[PDB]
Order: sequence, then structure tokens, then C-alpha cells
Amino acid sequence: TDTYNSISNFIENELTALLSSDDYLMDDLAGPNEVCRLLKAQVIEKRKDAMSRGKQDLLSKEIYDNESELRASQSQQIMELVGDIPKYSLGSELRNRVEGEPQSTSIERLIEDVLKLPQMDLKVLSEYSNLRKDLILKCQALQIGESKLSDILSQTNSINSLTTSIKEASEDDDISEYFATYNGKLVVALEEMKLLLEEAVKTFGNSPEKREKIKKILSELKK
Amino acid sequence: RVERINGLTNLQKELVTKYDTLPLLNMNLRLSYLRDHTYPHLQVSVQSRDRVHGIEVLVVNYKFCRNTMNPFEIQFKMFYKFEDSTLLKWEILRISTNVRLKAKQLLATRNFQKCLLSLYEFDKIKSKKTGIFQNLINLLKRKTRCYLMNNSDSLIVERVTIKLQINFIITMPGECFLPMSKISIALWKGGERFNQIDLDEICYGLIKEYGVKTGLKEICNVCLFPDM
Amino acid sequence: SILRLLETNTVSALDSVFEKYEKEMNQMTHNNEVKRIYSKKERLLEIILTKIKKKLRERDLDIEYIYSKRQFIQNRYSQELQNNERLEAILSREQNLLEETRKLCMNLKTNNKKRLTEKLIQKDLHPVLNKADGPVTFRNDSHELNLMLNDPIKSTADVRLDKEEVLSLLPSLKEYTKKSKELKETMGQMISDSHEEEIKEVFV
Amino acid sequence: PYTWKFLGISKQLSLENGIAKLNQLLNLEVDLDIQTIRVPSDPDGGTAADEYIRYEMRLDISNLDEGTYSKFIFLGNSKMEVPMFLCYCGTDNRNEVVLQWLKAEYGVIMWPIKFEQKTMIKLADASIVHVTKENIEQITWFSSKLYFEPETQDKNLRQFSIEIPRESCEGLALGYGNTMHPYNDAIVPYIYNETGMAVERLPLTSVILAGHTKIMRESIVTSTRSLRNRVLAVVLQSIQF
Amino acid sequence: LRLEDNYVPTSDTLVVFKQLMKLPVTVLYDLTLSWFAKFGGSIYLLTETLDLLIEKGVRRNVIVNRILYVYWGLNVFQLAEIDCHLMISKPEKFKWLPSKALRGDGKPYVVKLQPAKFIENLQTDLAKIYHCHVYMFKHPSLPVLITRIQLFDSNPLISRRPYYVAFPLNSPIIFHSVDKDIYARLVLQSISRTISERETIIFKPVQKIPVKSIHNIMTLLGPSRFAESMGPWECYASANFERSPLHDYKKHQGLTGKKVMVREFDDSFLNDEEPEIRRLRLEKNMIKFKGSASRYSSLVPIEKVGFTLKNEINSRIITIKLKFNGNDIFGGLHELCDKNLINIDKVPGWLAGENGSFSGTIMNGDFQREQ
Amino acid sequence: STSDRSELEDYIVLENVYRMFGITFFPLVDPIDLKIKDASGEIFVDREMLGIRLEVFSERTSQFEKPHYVLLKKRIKSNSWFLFKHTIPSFIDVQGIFDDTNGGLVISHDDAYLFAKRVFLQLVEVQKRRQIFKDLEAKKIIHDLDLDLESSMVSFFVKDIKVELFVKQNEIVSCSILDNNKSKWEIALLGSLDDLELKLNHSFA
Amino acid sequence: SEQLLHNYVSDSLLTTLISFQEEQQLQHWYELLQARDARVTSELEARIKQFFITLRSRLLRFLESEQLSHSLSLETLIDALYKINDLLQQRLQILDDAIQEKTSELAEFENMVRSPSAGDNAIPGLLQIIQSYINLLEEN
Amino acid sequence: SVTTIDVLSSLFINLFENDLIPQALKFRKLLYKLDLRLFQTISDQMTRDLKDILDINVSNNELCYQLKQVLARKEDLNQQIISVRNEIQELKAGKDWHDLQNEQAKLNDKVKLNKRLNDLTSTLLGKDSEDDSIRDDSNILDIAHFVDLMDPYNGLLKKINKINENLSNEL
Repeated sequence: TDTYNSISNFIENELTALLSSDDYLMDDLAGPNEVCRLLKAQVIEKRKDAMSRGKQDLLSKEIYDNESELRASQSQQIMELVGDIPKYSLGSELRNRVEGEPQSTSIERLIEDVLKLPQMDLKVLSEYSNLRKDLILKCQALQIGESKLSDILSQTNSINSLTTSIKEASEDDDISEYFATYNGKLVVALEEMKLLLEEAVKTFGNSPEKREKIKKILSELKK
Repeated sequence: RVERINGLTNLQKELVTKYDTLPLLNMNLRLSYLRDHTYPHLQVSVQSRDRVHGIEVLVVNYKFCRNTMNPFEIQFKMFYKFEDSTLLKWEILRISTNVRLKAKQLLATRNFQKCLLSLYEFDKIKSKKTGIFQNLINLLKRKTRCYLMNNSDSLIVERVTIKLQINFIITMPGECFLPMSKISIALWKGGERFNQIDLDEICYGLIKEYGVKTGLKEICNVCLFPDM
Repeated sequence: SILRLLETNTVSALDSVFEKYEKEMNQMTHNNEVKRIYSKKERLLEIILTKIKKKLRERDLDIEYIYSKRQFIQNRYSQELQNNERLEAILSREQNLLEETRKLCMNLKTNNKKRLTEKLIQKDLHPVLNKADGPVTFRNDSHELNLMLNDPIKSTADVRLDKEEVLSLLPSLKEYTKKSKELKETMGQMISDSHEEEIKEVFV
Repeated sequence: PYTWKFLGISKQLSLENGIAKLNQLLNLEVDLDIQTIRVPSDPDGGTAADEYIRYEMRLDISNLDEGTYSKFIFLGNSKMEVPMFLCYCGTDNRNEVVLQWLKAEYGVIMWPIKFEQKTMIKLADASIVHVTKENIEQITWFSSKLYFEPETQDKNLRQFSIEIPRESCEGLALGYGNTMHPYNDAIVPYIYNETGMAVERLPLTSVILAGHTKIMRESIVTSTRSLRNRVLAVVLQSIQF
Repeated sequence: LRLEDNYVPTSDTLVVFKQLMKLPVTVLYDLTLSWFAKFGGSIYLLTETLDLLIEKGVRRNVIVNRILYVYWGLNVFQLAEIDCHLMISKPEKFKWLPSKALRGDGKPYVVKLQPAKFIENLQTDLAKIYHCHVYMFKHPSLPVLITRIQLFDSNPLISRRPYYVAFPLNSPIIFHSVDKDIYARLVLQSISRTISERETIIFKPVQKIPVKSIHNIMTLLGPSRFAESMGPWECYASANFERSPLHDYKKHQGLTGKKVMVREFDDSFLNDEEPEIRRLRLEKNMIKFKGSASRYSSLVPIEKVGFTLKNEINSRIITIKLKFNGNDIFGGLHELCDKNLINIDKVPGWLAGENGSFSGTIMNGDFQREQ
Repeated sequence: STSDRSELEDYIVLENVYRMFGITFFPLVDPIDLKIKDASGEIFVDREMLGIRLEVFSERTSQFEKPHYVLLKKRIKSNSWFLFKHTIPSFIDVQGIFDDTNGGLVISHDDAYLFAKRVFLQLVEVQKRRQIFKDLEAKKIIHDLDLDLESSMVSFFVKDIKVELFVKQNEIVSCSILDNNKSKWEIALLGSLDDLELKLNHSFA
Repeated sequence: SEQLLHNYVSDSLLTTLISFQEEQQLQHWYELLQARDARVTSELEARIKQFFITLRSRLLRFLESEQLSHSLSLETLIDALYKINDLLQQRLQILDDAIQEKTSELAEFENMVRSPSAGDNAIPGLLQIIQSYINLLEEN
Repeated sequence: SVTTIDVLSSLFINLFENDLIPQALKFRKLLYKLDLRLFQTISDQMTRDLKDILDINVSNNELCYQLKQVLARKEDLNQQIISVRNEIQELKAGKDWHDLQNEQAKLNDKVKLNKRLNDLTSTLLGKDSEDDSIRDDSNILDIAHFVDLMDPYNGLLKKINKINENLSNEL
């Protein structure tokens, strides 16, 4: 972040500022003034393009170009590291559970995200594999339990419909006595119906209305 | 000229003077589209209608005659408001004793539209079910023994031994509002039952891939397995 | 001839400070108040030499303002250059994502062709090769009958249906199973004692 | 882009005389040609007032510029009610001079000619019939564009424009049958049958044959610098009483 | 580099003055209290002075002086609120342009967005490229959610043209402002990237000619009964002709009857009083170009429309290319039909006004709009 | 005509009884394509039309709602209907349902009845999801709420807490509570839509 | 990088014009001059070297702090999956509670329809009545 | 070019003054050279300031040109990012990728169905069972049969009850 300004500030305030102030005229600690001014005049005379304020801008741009060409290799090699399940491949709710604050919990989207995460530090790899297996078993048991709950709900619906129907058709609160004596109401029914067949065997003695009686019996016992 | 068309008029004079996009006012053609095309095999007949002083009573009975052998009837009685038209009360006078427990939990929604549509779609679904099952009778009576069970909800075929039961259950709604069908199969190889999950996957694949009328015939072809 | 005087005064202050920076070590010969009071003498010598130079002499071109403009231009240059580096990183990331998506699509197309080619070699003769109007009449007969098939369990990518762990994760299914077994046995005993399959069969 | 402009003439005027006065007034050498053209060379005309007389009167200036070269095409017939008319292109300033001479030497009444809608239809009908030397008529086809511009309330509908390409135009005229009037017997009944828009009642602005002409309600723009015999015959036939 | 509401951009003051001169006093007072409770600057004792100025009947230049020179632009949020209130106040001067939101197979996708969590994701995805600011509000009269996206650039920060996107509540059709720059493509692509969160969405455009107001484009393409009928079928999109089944049967259409004029099927129109017949002819034109009953302006004024009628006679393909223009096309065609200039028995369906504000080829008598 | 009025009254009340079913077919002609034969003077319709009338019966107000019309026109070169006009709003994909039924080609009347039944079930589930929340608002168990046009995204209040639901076809698929303890109350309500009424009284007892 | 800074520094010193103009009284000056002009290029070559190690480590630790805002670890994902596992365990718990309520309803129905008796005798009576009814029906 | 003339004038004036101070120099001797160093610093810093003004002007012009180049590359990178993101979004939501996805799903369904069919035809003849109920459906049938047996309206006790009363009705 802002490396060009740091390079140019290094070039200006550390390289040119030290090679100009005391690197030219303050060399007389080991020494008169005339020979030091002559050598300083020759030095600033036969140098006046290298330490300009416009050549060092080009050198700063060249140093930035070198560091950008070295940063390019590091950026294209920093994405080819050990990836370890990166983003854009998990589900929506998984990568919302990563960042925190989901604000809306669901079960269908969580199931569709858990049944989508891939498979494979090695102890953490085994722990993640066991956790993936456990969560997939959670989703399997969730779907099986939901289907069995719908089936048992329809079952209790039919049971409650039968009990409400017999309570309305009886209106006497004798539901337990209804099933126990259902055999009793049927043994007196077929015994009394045999008396009607005995009264219709050799009393009418017909042959054309017998077909109508047989059709009425076989269409009332079936329709 | 200028004409004033009415409800009862011939179609040619209706079509001469037709420059709007409104429905045709011919009541016989409109009742023909309402009766022969959108709701076939249904005999609606209004029995009586009275009024008070502001409401209008209306007794109408239906006869769902898609099954011609033993159709079930029902009879309604509705109470209007006849201006700012709401529906105050509606009650059921008589039901033919065949759908009476099936239309017991359904007829407590206090929504007559859902009960009418559910009864019509239920008898249509029952007619399609007995058609599919009778088609499976007619193509298997010479090779196997094939008898029905319960009421009609599970056809059973048997050969050599090996048995196969094809469930077809229609569940009326109660505690969507249209009746739904459920198809499940179960095999027996003489000894014991097979795995229900593998049979459910095979049935789901063979019905999702082929169909319902031609899908179950493939299931009987696999349960034969003398040739392939 | 006033901006030159201002620049000469600024350079005079800077050079007086730079000479005092060496006078801080060159004052050990002679004391400490003999340099802070003697500095005003030599500062007046530069104040009289600038006074004589003021009579020996014009755009308003200053060094500090144009140096500040250079610093502002350089700071905006570094900001736009850093923005270009950030957009280069974003473009490299999106190009890598595009290449991964394209290789995924091409790999799945090649795998589809390979699986369709090997599906011919294997044995699918009687029940599947009658179609391979097929999957479009099921939707007709499913929106016609309101069909609810037995929905299979969702795909787990080779994590098989461990029925033991599913049954152990729902401890009520075993109780429901045995209760349904006792209920079915009770209803079967009530049905067989009534002879429902006997008298309804001989009658028709 | 030679925008013609049409006027009327109350008396059949021969220009054998007076042209010396025009050469005196303008000090140029204007030219004439005495053609006796004949419209509808097909023999189903009966030859009853069928011959016209055309006086093409050029201002003999060279072709270094186009606005300086302004024809004056007359046409006339001594059997009708309004006997002649004149049409001129260009924007040269001698046009007012020759109009002033034609008024002040012959004593004729000039009025500008405004076209109706069916006259514009008959003008686009006759601006495509090409002429041949083998006394037979051929038709070239152009992609027309009938441009309308009505005056509705609140300027609801400002301007609309039917446009018919060349191949569909040819297909319509061949589907009608063998005729020499496509735009009045094939195209306009087709537009009325398919859109309901009666074109001879709608406010036509400018029938535009693409590339060839651009008819308007007052003027005619033409690609070449001349007009056909059938166009001027339709123009003279339209302004009768 | 995403901008907060307290940031003050650079802008001239005369354009904010001309913006504030287009508002009434009461919304200016409400904006004053809202920005002072939100931001403040130079509690409620200061606001009590403004309560007398509206109660006295003072000029608007004084109150825009008061609101422009105690916040001495204001910031980005108050500028967004000013421009959005100008959008609400005078809506007939903007210009919207629709775009459907497909997905996956090609089936359309109902949006169903939340106006809090969407703005954070859109501002985050747009902040990685430019300096964005996103301000979403809800229209008081219509059920839309007009987003306003404004992108800034650096030579403070200069301001570009703001880009509005108007989401309806439950439709796959998203309207937006007409712009063909790179900023329109960036904002629309970022919206199509961050509205999804589950599976990818593409914004294909459904129309090329922009529609004027926001009531008009909501009537045409938003969630409404008039989205498909729009023409002579407008009697079905308002249910003028049928009552409930529980209603009275004495006042039925099939019992009272309607008054109709006998149509002519012989071509006797091109060869051409009793004001009952005049009233019925005007009612017939009104029935054909509208529902069943100013006096020419349609339900939605449509500016530019051009068809391409492709018939087929004796194995030829005969194309004609009608191309209309104006302020209200089908009202003008109604007026031309009313001056007896166009036969009304031969006006087809697509010319009467159905599939309104669309334009495309007509093969086999079936309209199919242009891509 | 005084017995013909009684016959017309019987026909009208039979039409109303048939319209109470919800899904009805009604005849149509388009006034553009009425053509004459010119050999007998009789008028025949060129392209047949068929309109569907879907009219959902409300229950909270006990009166029928505004009807929704779907009009099919017969294609001139295929003998199959296509979706001409419809007044069904844009959150129901009507052209997608019409391309989904029978593959895309609708020929017979029951093939159109299946299409009518699918769009009718969508209209009924939208009406039911609106009516359940309105009846919750009427009993003061929830406070002032906002609805969508299809009522698939609601945000009502409780005595203190604001609850946001994204509800699918008569089941809640996503709950949101804003103001560890919040997640249990969020997956509490994440069920059906009548069980939501059973649960919102289970906390305010 | 450093190969440009060394050229820029050693190309601007007193080693560029003094080796051209070069008895012993003028030899002790320019020998000690370039030797003390070698002290500056020693301490500054360590300055330009230490700066780029400071610069690149400030750039490398920035780039490593930008990739981990787009990549995931194997510890936060495990914590999120623990939270999702707790969520699904709570969902399975309330589902099992509903199943327990429904099988309690089944247990309430189960004792309502029982009949502990010896009802094969009435079953045999029904079979005998069936035989008598078949005898009375088939002989008619 | 007033900067060069001011440089020449200031250099000549300060050089004459510095030569006078140097001749005066040759607080016994450490006082005179302080003003000499001050005059040399004034001349050096003044000519350095003039050279700095010229170099800063030409450097600011060059930096403004290169900043314009970097803004051009910024617009180029903006268009490139937008086009790459557009092709990415039109790749994932296209007909071809979804079509091959559904073809892969259909091939997987057919492979699993044929594998299950082959295993079923194997366990019929060549070389499963049930021991628990994890997904069963043999319970709703028996309950439906029991409800249709003990119906108080139709049932089987009432089907006989509408026969024995109808048997005496034919008498």
C-alpha cells in the first residue's frame, strides 16, 4: 500500500539529500577553502544530469516497475497455495455461517448446502471428514423423519375421522362397547337374514322376480 | 339498423353484431361449453329457489356420474346476500352413502368451492385408477392369477411362487385441497419380502422415466423375469 | 524585486541555522552566552548585506508553493498507481475464476460424452432400451392424478444409508413400529373374527 | 436533388414568338425543342385528345454548377380546359425574370399547383413506368415510403410512415395481375385490406420512391434533372376543372 | 472507499438552489427536521423558529436560504433525498427502460429482495471498483422500490450522473434509467450479481424504446392485470362485464341485453346524421380502441412504435413496415378512426392497441416482439 | 316473452352454479377474424378462441374475488392453442405453465383444464397465504404488518419482537427474528402456516 | 532493484572526475579523499539493502493478509459446522417430540379397538350362517 | 529567462563578496571564516534554488503526463474487468452449461436405475430382505380396510341392514 511514494521519498530524502549537503563541501575535516571549493565546483559542474529532479522520477518509476514485476509472481503464487476449501464453492448459508450474523436461519437451504460440500492437518482432515459424514447422516435422518411424520399424520387423520364418525352416528358415548359388541350385532344380523331367505325360498315360488331379487341383493351387497 | 341482442338468440345474429371482445351472450352455447367440455360426466340440476322479502336460498344437487354403475350424489343448500353479495350459510342435506366418511373431514373446511372441486377431482382420479387397474387386468389374465384387494386400492398379481402388490391410495384432504394419489409396490419371492427402499427406487425410476399406464407394465415385466 | 528578497531571506535563515549547527561544536575554543549574544552581530551583517543587495535591484515564483504542488502531484500519482495495482489484482482473480469455470464445463462435457459412450457397451437390453413421449407423459399423469411417489433419499455422493445410525438418531421409530405392529395384530384379529372376506365372497 | 415547382397557365401559348424578346432581356441564348409526345402508346386510347406538346426551355449555362442550370419544361394540349402548365427546377434568379416576361408578354394567369392525395398516388404510379424504344412499356420497382403527418388532439399522433420494400412491391403487383398501375390497383387496396387505413383520405405528406424521386404536396424532388412524359401527363390531367 | 452519508462532495450551490426551488414548503420543513435529527449542525428549540415561517406564509427563497446556509452541497445523503423527492414530485420527465431477470434454464425469476441487506451487498460489490453511494427508498403511491446509485470520480470528488433502478415488489421485470455508458453496464451487472445469493441471474433487456413515466411502465410491465391485455382486451383486465356468481340475476348482462349496431361485411366504406347511429359509432370506436367507455388519451401514452407485417400471398413474402410516432399513438389512431378516416371493421388487433408499447414482426397473424 | 324469461332465469342460475366451481370455460370470438362466405351470407369464425375464467372464492370475507381470465387462441397452421391474453399477474409464470403442460402443445379441452387447474392452484395458495396472515392480524396476535403482492415475504410484529418470514407454498421455509436464544425461537416457527398460529399463542400464554 | 541504486550512488560521487585529473604532498589528499569517499558508499549500500528487506516484507505480509480474506481455514468451518450440527440436532429433537405425540395418539387408539375374548365361536356361527345362506340362495 | 540573469547577478555579487571575505581571512582566526561559510552557503543555496525551480517545473509537467497515462490505464482496466465479469455471468447462466448439467443428471439416473434393475433380476434368480421399518407403507392399507369395514354409514353391518329391510319390502 503506497510503495511508490515510499520509494520516491527514499530516493529524494535519503540518497540525494546526503550526497549534496556534506558529501561535497564538508570534506575539509582532514584539511584551505579554495581547493575544497574548486573540487566542489568541479563535482557539481560535471554531474548536472544524474541528481536532477526529473531523472530520479524515472528511476523511481523503474524501481516501481521492478517491484511490481516481483509482486506479480508473488500474487500469482499466493493463489496457488494449499487452498483448503476456498470460497465460491461452498453454499450460500455455509459462507454466511463463516462470516457470522446470518440473521435468517433455514433448514432447506442448510440441507442443500451441507449435501454439496466436498470431501477429502491430517487429524483436522479426518475430523472434517467425520463431521461431513455426521451432518450428511443428520440430513438423511431429517428427510426420513419428515416423511414418516407425514405418514403418521395422515394415519391419525383417518383414525380421528373414524372416531368422530362413530361418535356422531352413535351420539351415546359407547365407542369401546361398539367395537366389542360389533360381533354381537353381526351374529344377530346374519341369523335374522337367514329367516328372510327361508321366507323367500319356498313361499313366493317365482322364476322371473327371483332374478330381480338376486340382482337387488347383489347390487346392494356390492353397490 | 340497430338491434338489441338478448340471452336467448341465434348464433348468426350474435355474430353479425359482434364488434367487442366480450363473451358471447348466447346462453345455450355458453351452457354447452360449461356442461359438455369443462365438466363432463356431471349432472347438475337446480331443484328449487326461493327468496325472502333480502337473501336468496338455493337448493341444488349434483350427481357425479363418471362411474355409471354406482355414482354418488350430494345435495347443497346455499344462502346469499343478493346485493354486496356474500355467502352467509351453506349446509349439506343428503349425501349418497359412499363418500360419506371420505367427505367428512373434507366437508368441515366451510369452503364449498374446495369441497366441490375436491369431490369432482376425487371421482375423476378414482375413474383413472380403476381404468389403469382394469387395463392391468386385461393384459395379465392369461399368464398370471390376478385378484384385487381391500376395496380397490391394491392390485395383486401372482405367478409360478412370486407375488406383487401394486398400491393405489387416494387420500382426501383434511387436517393442498385436491386429493392426491400414492403408488407404492411390494414384492414377495415366496419366502420373504424384498428391501422396500430398493423397490421404491425402482418404482420411482420406472414411473419417472416411462409413465403411469405404461410404467407399471414394465414393473410386471421385471417381476416376471422368465425371459428378461 | 520583492520575491527575490523573500527567497534570499529564507535562504539566509536556513544558512544561519546551518552555520549555527557547526558553531555548536566550534564554540569550544573561547562562553555559552558569548555565542547566543554574538549571533545577532553576524545576523545583522547578513541583514545589512541583504539591505545593500535590495538597492542593487519580477514574477511571483516561489520555491515552496511549487514544491507543494510537486508533492500533491506525486501523492495523486501514487494513489492512482495503487488503484491500478488493486484493479490488476481484481482482474487476475476474475480471470482465474473464468478459467476454472471454463475447465469445469469442458471437463463435464467430456465426462458426459464418455459416460454416454460407455453406457452403450454395458447391458441395458430389456427394461431401459425400450425408450433409450417418455418423460413428458409422466408430468401429464402427475399433474392429472396429483401423484406423490415415494420420494427417494437425496444424493450423498457415496455416503450410504446407514439405517442403524438413522434409527439410533430417532429413538421413537422403534416404539412407533411396535405400536403399529400391535395395532395391526389387533385389527387383524377383529377382522378375522368377523369373517369379512368370507360372507362377502360367497354372496357375490 | 432538383426540386421542381409547378404552376399553371390559362392560355395555350406558342413560344416561336417572344423568345427573341427573352434573348433581348436576358442577353443569353435560350433554346427550344418542339416535341409532339404521345402518352399511353397502347392502342386502347382511341386517339381522342392524346397528343401533347412539350416545350423544354433550357437556360444555356454550362454545367459548372447545378443550381445555375434551371430547365423550364412546358407541356400543353389545345383540347382541354386548362390548356398548359409549366414546371421549373433550380434556384437561379433568372426564373423570376422569365416568369415576368411570360406574364407581361402573353397576358396569362399563373397559380401555384398543390397536389391532392390521389394525385400523389397517380404521380408515384407514373414515375416508375420506364420508356422503351420498341414501343412497349416496362416497369422498374422501387422501395416506396408513404409518409403521413396528421393533426390530432394534443399532438397525440405526430407522423407515421408506411414503408414497402422492392421485392414485396413487385410481388403485390404480380399477385394483382397484368397492369400498368401498381400503386392504385395493388398496393393501396392491400394496405386498406390489411390495416384498414384509407390512404386516399389520410393526410399524405410525401410519397418517397427511394433513390428515384420524392413527391410532395407542392413540389417534386427528382434524382435526374428531367421528368417523364407520364408524370407531366398526370400533372396536366389532375388540374382540370 | 465506500462513502458514508456524512461525506460532503464538491458541487456548485446554484444547481442545488434550482433543485430546491422545485419543492413545496412542507417537504422542505420535513427534510429540515429529518436532516437535523439525522446529522444536525449549527435539538428541537432551533426547529421551533421554522414552525412560524410556514404558519405565516413566507416565500420559498427564504426557506431554501435557511436550509442552504445553516448546512454551509450539503452532503451526499441530503442531495440524494432532494433528487429522489424531485423524482416523486414531477415523475413525467424521467425515462425508464425495462429488463427481465432470467435464470438457469430460461425461466424468469421473481426478485423478492430485502431493502436493508441488499444495499450493503450492492455498495460492497460496487466499492471495489469506484466510489459509490446507494440510497434506496419506497414510492409512497406505487409498490416499487426505487434505488438510486451515484458514482463519484476524482478530478474532493466530482459527481457523475445518478443511475436509478426501480425494482417492483414481485416481478422479474426490473426497470432502470436509460444510459449506454460503461457505468450503466457496471451498475446493472453488479445489481444482477448481488440480487441472487443462491443461483446466477442474467438481465436480458425486453425493450429498446424507453417509456416516459413510472406509473406508465408499472402499468405496462409491473405486476398488474394490464400487463398483457392492454388494448381492446382491457375489459378483461378490469372486469367491467361480469359480477360475482352470488350477485343478482335480474341485473345480468344476458337478461337486460345490450344495444349493438349491425356490422357491414360488404366493402361499402370507400364510397361516402341520425345521432343514435353517431353515438353508437363513437361507442364502437371506443370499444375497439379501449375498454367499453381527455376522451382520447389511452391508459398508457406510448411514444414510439413500429411494426413489420409479414403476410403470405400466392407463395410470396410481402412485408410492409409501419412506423408510428407521437405523444400518444393509439389515441391518435382513435381520433383518425373517429373522423371516419380509417375503417374500424378492418383495424386489426395489433393496431388497436393490444400488446402495447411493443413492436415486432407479425407472421401468420401472430405477434412476436423484437429482441 | 314471459316464459322465455323464466327459461333464461333458469339458464342464468345454472351458469352461476357452474361458475361456483371456480374454473369455467366461456365462448369467445375475435371481431377481427369474423369472415363472410359470400355464397350463402352466413358468418363463420376463422380462428377459434376459448377463454378460461378462474375465480377464487374468498373465505374471510365470504364472497368471490375479482376473476382472472386466460384466453387461448387456435394457431392457424398447427391446430393447437397458444396463450393469447391473460390477466394473471407477473409473479405466476403463466407461459411457463403453458409450455410445461403436455410438452407445450395443448389440443383437447382437458389438456387446457390441467393448465387452468395449475394456475388456479397457484392463485388459491396466494389467496390462502394472504388470508391466514390477515386473520392473524384481525385477532390481535400480530401487530401492523406489511405484505407482498403474493404475501410470500411478511414482516409482522409481536408484543416487542419483530419477525420476518419468507414463506413458500403454505409452509414457512425461512424465519428471521431480530431486535443463541434467538435460533431456538427461529426454528420453532419454521414449520407450516397453521402451526405458526399454534406457536405464536404458545409463547404468549 | 539494488543493481539500479548502486549505479545511481556510485555514479554520483568523487569517483567520476577525480580519476581523470590524477608529488607526495598532493598524493596524501586524493588518496584519503576517495578512501573517505569509500566510507559513504559502504554505510549507504547497507542502507539501500536494509530498506528493500523492510519494503518487501511490508508488501509480502500485506499480500498474505489479502488472500486469507478470500480463502478459508479448517477451524472456522469446523465451528460453523458444529453450529449447524447443533441446529440439526435441535430440529431432530422437535421432530422426535412430534413423533412421540403421534404414537401416543396411536397408543390411545390401540386399546380402544381391542376385544380380549374367544370370538372364534361366533366366527364359526357366522361361517355356519354363511353355509346356510349359500344353501338357501343356490337352491332358489 | 530572468532566472538565469538573477543567477548570474547573485553569483557575481556573492562571489565578489566571498573573495573579499577570503582575502580578509588571509577569535584569532575562527571569526572571519564564519561569514565566509555563510556567504558560500547563500550562493550555493540560491543557485540550487533556481536550478530546483527549473527542474521542478519540468518534472511536474512530466509527472502530469504520466498521471494522464495511468488514468488511461485505469479506464482500460475498468473496461476489462466489466467485460470479464459479463462473460463470467453469461457463462454460468447459459443454456449449454445447464443443458449438460441436466444431461449428466439424466445419465446418472439411468445408470442407477439400470444397476438397481440388474441387481433385482440377479436376486430373483442368481446371486435382500427386511428386518426393520425405516420407510414402510403396509400400515395405512390395513387401517383403511378396517375403517371401510367399521363404517357406521356404509360398512358391512349396514350393507346387510339395507338388505334384510329390503327383503321384507319385496313381500
